[PDB]
Amino acid sequence: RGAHQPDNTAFTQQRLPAWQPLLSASIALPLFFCAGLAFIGLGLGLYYSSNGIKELEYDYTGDPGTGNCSVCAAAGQGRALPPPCSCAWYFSLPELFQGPVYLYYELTNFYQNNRRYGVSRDDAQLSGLPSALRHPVNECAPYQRSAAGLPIAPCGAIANSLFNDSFSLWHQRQPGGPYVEVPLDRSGIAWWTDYHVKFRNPPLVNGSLALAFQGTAPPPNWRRPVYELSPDPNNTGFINQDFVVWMRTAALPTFRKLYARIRQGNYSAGLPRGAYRVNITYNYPVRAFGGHKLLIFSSISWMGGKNPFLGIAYLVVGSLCILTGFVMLVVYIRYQDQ
Amino acid sequence: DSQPNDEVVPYSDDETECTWQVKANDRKYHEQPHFMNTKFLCIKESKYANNAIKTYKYNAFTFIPMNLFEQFKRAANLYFLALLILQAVPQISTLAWYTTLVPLLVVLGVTAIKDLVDDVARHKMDKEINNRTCEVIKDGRFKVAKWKEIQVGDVIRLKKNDFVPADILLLSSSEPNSLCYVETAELDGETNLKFKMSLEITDQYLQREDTLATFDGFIECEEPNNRLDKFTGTLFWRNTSFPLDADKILLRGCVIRNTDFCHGLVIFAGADTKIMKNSGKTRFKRTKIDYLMNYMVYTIFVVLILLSAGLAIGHAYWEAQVGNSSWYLYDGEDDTPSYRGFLIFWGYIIVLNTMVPISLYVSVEVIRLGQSHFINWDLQMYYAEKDTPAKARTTTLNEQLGQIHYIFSDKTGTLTQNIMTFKKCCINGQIYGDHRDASQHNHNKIEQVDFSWNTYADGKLAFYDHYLIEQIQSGKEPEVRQFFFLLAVCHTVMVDRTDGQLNYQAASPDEGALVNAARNFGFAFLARTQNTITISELGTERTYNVLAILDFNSDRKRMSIIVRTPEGNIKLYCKGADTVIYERLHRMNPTKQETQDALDIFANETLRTLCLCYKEIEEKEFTEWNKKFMAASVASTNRDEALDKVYEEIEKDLILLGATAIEDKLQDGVPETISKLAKADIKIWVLTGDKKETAENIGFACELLTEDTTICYGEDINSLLHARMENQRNRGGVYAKFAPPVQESFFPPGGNRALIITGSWLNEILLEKKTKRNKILKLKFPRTEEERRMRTQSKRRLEAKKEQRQKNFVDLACECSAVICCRVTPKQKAMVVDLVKRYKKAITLAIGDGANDVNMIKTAHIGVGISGQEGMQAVMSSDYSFAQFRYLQRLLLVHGRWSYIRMCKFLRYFFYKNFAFTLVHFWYSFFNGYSAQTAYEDWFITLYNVLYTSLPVLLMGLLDQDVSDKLSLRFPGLYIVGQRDLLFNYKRFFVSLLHGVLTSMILFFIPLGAYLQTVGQDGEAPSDYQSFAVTIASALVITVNFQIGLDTSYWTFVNAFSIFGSIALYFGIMFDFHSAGIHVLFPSAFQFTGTASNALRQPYIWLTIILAVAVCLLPVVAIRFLSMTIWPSESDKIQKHRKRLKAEEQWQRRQQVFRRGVSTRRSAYAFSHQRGYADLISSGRSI
Ligand SMILES: *[C@@H]1O[C@H](CO)[C@@H](O[C@@H]2O[C@H](CO)[C@@H](O[C@H]3O[C@H](CO[C@H]4O[C@H](CO[C@H]5O[C@H](CO)[C@@H](O)[C@H](O)[C@@H]5O)[C@@H](O)[C@H](O)[C@@H]4O)[C@@H](O)[C@H](O[C@H]4O[C@H](CO)[C@@H](O)[C@H](O)[C@@H]4O)[C@@H]3O)[C@H](O)[C@H]2NC(C)=O)[C@H](O)[C@H]1NC(C)=O
Ligand SMILES: *[C@@H]1O[C@H](CO)[C@@H](O[C@@H]2O[C@H](CO)[C@@H](O[C@H]3O[C@H](CO)[C@@H](O)[C@H](O[C@]4(O)O[C@H](CO)[C@@H](O)[C@H](O)[C@@H]4O)[C@@H]3O)[C@H](O)[C@H]2NC(C)=O)[C@H](O)[C@H]1NC(C)=O
Ligand SMILES: *[C@@H]1O[C@H](CO)[C@@H](O[C@@H]2O[C@H](CO)[C@@H](O)[C@H](O)[C@H]2NC(C)=O)[C@H](O)[C@H]1NC(C)=O
Ligand SMILES: *[C@@H]1O[C@H](CO)[C@@H](O)[C@H](O)[C@H]1NC(C)=O
Ligand SMILES: [Mg+2]
Repeated sequence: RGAHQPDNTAFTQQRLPAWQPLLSASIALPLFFCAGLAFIGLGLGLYYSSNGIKELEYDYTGDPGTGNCSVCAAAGQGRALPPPCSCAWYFSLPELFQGPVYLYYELTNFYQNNRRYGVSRDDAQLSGLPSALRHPVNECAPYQRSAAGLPIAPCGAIANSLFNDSFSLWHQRQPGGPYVEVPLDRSGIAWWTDYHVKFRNPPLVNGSLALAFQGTAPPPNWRRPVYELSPDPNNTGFINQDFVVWMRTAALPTFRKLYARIRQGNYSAGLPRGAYRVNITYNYPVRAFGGHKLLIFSSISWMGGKNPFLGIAYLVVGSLCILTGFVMLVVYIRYQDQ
Repeated sequence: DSQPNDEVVPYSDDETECTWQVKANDRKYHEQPHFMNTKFLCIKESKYANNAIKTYKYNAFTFIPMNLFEQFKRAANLYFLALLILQAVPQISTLAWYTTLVPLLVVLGVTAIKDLVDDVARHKMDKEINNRTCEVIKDGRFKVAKWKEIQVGDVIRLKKNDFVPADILLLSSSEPNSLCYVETAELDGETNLKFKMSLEITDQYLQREDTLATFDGFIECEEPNNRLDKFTGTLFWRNTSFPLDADKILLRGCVIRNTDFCHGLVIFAGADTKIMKNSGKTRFKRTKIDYLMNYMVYTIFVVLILLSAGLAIGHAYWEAQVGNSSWYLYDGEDDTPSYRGFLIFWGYIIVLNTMVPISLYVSVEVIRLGQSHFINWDLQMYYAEKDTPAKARTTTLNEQLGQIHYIFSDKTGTLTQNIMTFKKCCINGQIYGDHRDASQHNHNKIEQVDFSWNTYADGKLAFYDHYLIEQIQSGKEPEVRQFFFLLAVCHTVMVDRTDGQLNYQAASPDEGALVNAARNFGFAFLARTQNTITISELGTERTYNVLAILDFNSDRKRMSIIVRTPEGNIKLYCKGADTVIYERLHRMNPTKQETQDALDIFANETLRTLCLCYKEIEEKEFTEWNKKFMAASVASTNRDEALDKVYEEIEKDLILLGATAIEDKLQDGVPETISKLAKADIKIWVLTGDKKETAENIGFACELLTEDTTICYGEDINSLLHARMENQRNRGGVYAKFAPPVQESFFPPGGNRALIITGSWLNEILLEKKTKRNKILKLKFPRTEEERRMRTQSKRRLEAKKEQRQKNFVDLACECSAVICCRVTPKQKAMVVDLVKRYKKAITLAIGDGANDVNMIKTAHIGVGISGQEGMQAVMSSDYSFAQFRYLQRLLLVHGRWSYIRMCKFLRYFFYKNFAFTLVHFWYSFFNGYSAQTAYEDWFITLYNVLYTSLPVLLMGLLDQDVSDKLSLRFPGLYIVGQRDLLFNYKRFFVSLLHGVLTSMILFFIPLGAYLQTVGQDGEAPSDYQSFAVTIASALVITVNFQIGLDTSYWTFVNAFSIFGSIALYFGIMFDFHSAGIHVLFPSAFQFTGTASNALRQPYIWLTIILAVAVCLLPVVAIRFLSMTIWPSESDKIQKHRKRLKAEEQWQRRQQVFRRGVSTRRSAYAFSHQRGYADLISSGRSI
């Protein structure tokens, strides 16, 4: 009926069924009380779990007057080529470290999240495409070619500036007995996807990694070709554990990176009480811009590290929540048909 | 001392024999080169315009320039264009090839398509008026032709009830002496018929087709002038050319009536007609929210510039303190630190530019298009009888509907439906026809009594007094058989019986009703030849003879006749206004107080009354006055005044008969609509071109002005305004030394003071009259005006004398309950609208039909046209067009306020989702050396405001509603919160921005605190950029979508589906980009590989997102709850108490049977008729 009457459906007349929520007072109060209680409990759990973790640091930088490694504080010429001034430092443990132990190194004032620095890498070549190896991208601009004009194998400033220190740990069994070295499981120290999907060294021509890197000069600051980073075929090249760990950039200018973990056969527990020594190999220069270098022994829990921030934040939020709950209850009660 | 006439409609004093030369035949004569003008190129058109009509704006090939010029009136487009130019400079590009141009083109083309669809719609609406098939003389006979091909100089022929296509000169018709009857209800709002007399010479010559196919006459009329009533000119037909005047002219919007056909010469056409000169200056309309968005964009631009400058300074300082000392941030460049800061300035501009993103005018357009299409799908705005669906025509002025301050409305055709319908009468004391008013059938039903005893009843009147007809049948009283006979003798109606059944050709609406009532109460009216009129009194025919017809006049206000019966006896019958009769009645009438006290009841109802009397002239005294006005009839310069003197000589001893009543028929729903709109704090002014008396019964009928309301005509207003202005400035007799104009001492605070103003007094008050030529000296030159800085003619300063009367009058009309302007030129209506919108800055709506409201409809903020009738001149220039006045209830109290609310919600949420997103890089800048590093993934910044958060806001801006419309018309007061800009003004925008900055702060600084130290579980990738970016991004797409759930108050299914679809889309596309699947065959495109499925697998990261969400979302709930039980808003109160409330059904009449302070003494007299219909006394224009 009618040549121009509209269709009269539900949508076209603004009549779609719809639930209309009014913010009542029987929903606000239970929310601000239950949520507050849950936040209090959860934050208390986090706070106590973040405090049962023991850490130990040294700051083996040689900058000040005091310190074993300060004897080999360098100057502005470049003295890595002479002896690496291998220093050492001693400590004692009166108790155990029940649980597997992790060893990190920490740098400060190191801006690994600078925009120009962070994008100076060639992800395509680093993936392992057999064609992209010879031609890097223009982004690794001051680390793209060489003095002889040859292409570089990594093509980046992140790969050029790689941490080149080393550490070893020794323990004494009997009083006066000589120190002995304990193992460091230096394997599986990265994400499983990083050294199985991200990074793959190119296929073997004539069956050798070395024979597939011709022309590719090493980065200017290194001292070894990329295919020589370790005498182990399963850990060499773009999938070297140290190299892949270093390339996962950090978020803040004070970061740490995983170096090793102590869980091997001789004692699959914490470090027994006694006397320990660590040999270092001072090779990375950081004093030029005012950096720092630290070693860190630690353990873990379900949450992770030893940050007390988030638990305290939860406690504060829960306290504020319950206080606002009482304030709202009082305001509601005093106001009824007024 | 010529005072205002208040009867004239001063078409003069509005502007700012001269060779027009039509010579109507041989078209090629007007194609001569000298007549037609010249333009820059070969494109020179003519002087005589074509008869086509154009309303559309975009022609074939100016749609590109003209649309893009109005497109950049928005500041955001200049913003985007500046960014486009910036991002193309090679020294700072930070991007790939030009993929930042295409989105701008898509955004800029969507609006072009949307603004082209409307143009197409009106371009096809414009087609109807151009295909109406008049008849023209092509070479031989008459042939059917379109309107658009009528050119100036064409002989045309028109039939009855057909519109007049162009300004024509009438030259012949099919009536005696070749005259025509026209009506002009679309030109000046009148409702009675006018008569145009053709020239005498052409009457006796053409008369026929073959002679009409021969013509040589010239016309020397003036140029198009917009006067509508003068038309000087001559006609060189042949052999001593004949002059012309306005009595021989038909205009465009007029329609022929009661003449079979007529012929004419076309004189004007198209945009040269006298009705196309009154509609002028169509403009580009922008709503009130656009002027707010422009300021938003400017302040955001300033903020962006300042922030980028600050960060650039910070980077410059950082670079040569720690940057140029690090061997790992080495570059082959040698840029000095200042140049580094200068380059980081542009990098931060580009990074932080995503405030005001490109999807701002793509969502506004969608929202407004959706609401516009909601308007014309409304089944409750559809008129069943005339079948019109109430469409919307602009789709861009849509949130303006909820901010209206004033309404201006025409009277004829907008508030009334042009029906007269005689209601009741008062014969000798008691009134007749309440509903039963009898003893027989007084306790029966209230059905209509039949008239099945005449051959003339024809069933067209509804009467209910069984007593009146019962007595009439009984013949028990001869005091009524005389009264109802007067109605059938005192008029100028002409009868043209087609075939047996007789129909009445009445020139005035107010006379047809009386003759119809007389005919269907018996007492029919048969032939009226020239001197004798025949009356069928109760089936018995009689023939009297008319001696004189003392005609109607405007300042006389009465009409009478003198007849003689076959029984040799003369009588005089008169009818007219009470206030002029009561100085004429014989001083013996017993029933004067009875009828007078019954004349109030009628006037207490909203209806118009007349008074009737007769006089016994005997058969002797007559002769003296008969030859007296024989001597005074045929004269030279006193036919209209000496005859008036001899008229006022037998208006003594005029014993009464009783009074009548007639009732206008406004429409179904006007007074309820007016009451509803008055509750919502809107003011209604009625601007009409109709008579002053007629626009008072409408004022009382629609209850704009009622009892206990002073009227205060303009006579009083001029005196009051003069007294307040001339005195008490620094003068007024005794000086005051203060003379404070601050107190509104115009009227004491008593309210209910109406204001009825005529056009002439409107001119007088506003200090605007034309000056005659004998008042100024000469032109501008150093002879009349000397060297002393042009002291006389260049020193006008009439704006000092003006600009005070205007402001004073506008402030006077601010405190009146209702203002009615009558007899106004089409230009003066727009003048009043512009005055009200210049001072006391307000949003105005103008509604009305017909061609005399086009100017006012164009000039107001919103123009609504009434459609469904035949003439559609006010519908093609409007913005919205329904078919009844009452639908104004839903266009404002339902659609308008919902649209305003939804747009304000959208604008409040949009500028919150955008700072929470962009303002994180700013806080991050303090921790990475001010290096313009971003805190999100690369693929998240180009998909955030496209996929993740774009649909929920559209669904909320379309489907949301505060309260249902079933009770949004019950509470019109809810309109007020939109009328005063209380939902989104400038002060609220800076609160939405504060919410945004706090959200960004709490979204960045919690994850940073959690990420300060290690976060690894068993793979131990300690705090790293990838996981940090994923954590920050995934905790924003949740809070920004839970917030939109705290805004929607109408949760349809699609709303919840949209919200959770947004969240799930983000998560499920992130787990696809960060995957081993597409790392192959796309190596260097997706930076974050394998991090999503490796960071989101540990509890510590999830305990960080939950806390951020709970902190940046929970105090909002607290604030809402704490601001709702202390200051519950009006809609909150309505929604809270909706469970139990009573129904409502009201508006009976506001009955006021009598007052204890009787003071009115104001008569409801009104008669719509003209002067000069005494042609019968000259000759019988019957057959
Ligand atoms: C652990 O990692 C650290 C990384 O910090 C390593 O230390 C770095 O080892 C680099 C060697 O691989 C060494 O790089 C060069 O050092 C010397 C360069 O200094 C020369 O130039 C200085 C001026 O600097 C400007 O010179 C160039 C050219 O003139 C300009 O274009 C440019 O703007 C430079 O700013 C002078 O002031 C110096 O006196 C000196 O003249 C050199 O020994 C080497 O330069 C090479 O030169 C030619 C070029 O073709 C080669 O053919 C030649 O064989 C030389 O190798 C050298 O490349 C870094 O200085 C050094 N310290 C840093 C980066 O702080 C450790 O070695 C590493 N230890 C390990 C692996 O055990
Ligand atoms: C810290 O700040 C200092 C000074 O502000 C920076 O030292 C500057 O390094 C620039 C990088 O090369 C130097 O620019 C010029 O270096 C040599 C000088 O002769 C010049 O040949 C360069 O031209 C080329 O870039 O040279 C190569 C060489 O093959 C060409 O291939 C190439 O086409 C250009 O022709 C370049 O013009 C600049 O001279 C130097 N400052 C001074 C005072 O010498 C450090 O780099 C900054 N950063 C640190 C120390 O880490
Ligand atoms: C490094 O520091 C350790 C202790 O922090 C030094 O160890 C002591 O060395 C002296 C002589 O070198 C011995 O007599 C002590 O018995 C050592 N302490 C022990 C075994 O607990 C060590 O000498 C430092 N290395 C230097 C200075 O090169
Ligand atoms: C370890 O340190 C001790 C202390 O001198 C000594 O055996 C030697 O310097 C280091 N040995 C190795 C293998 O580095
Ligand atoms: Mg009208």
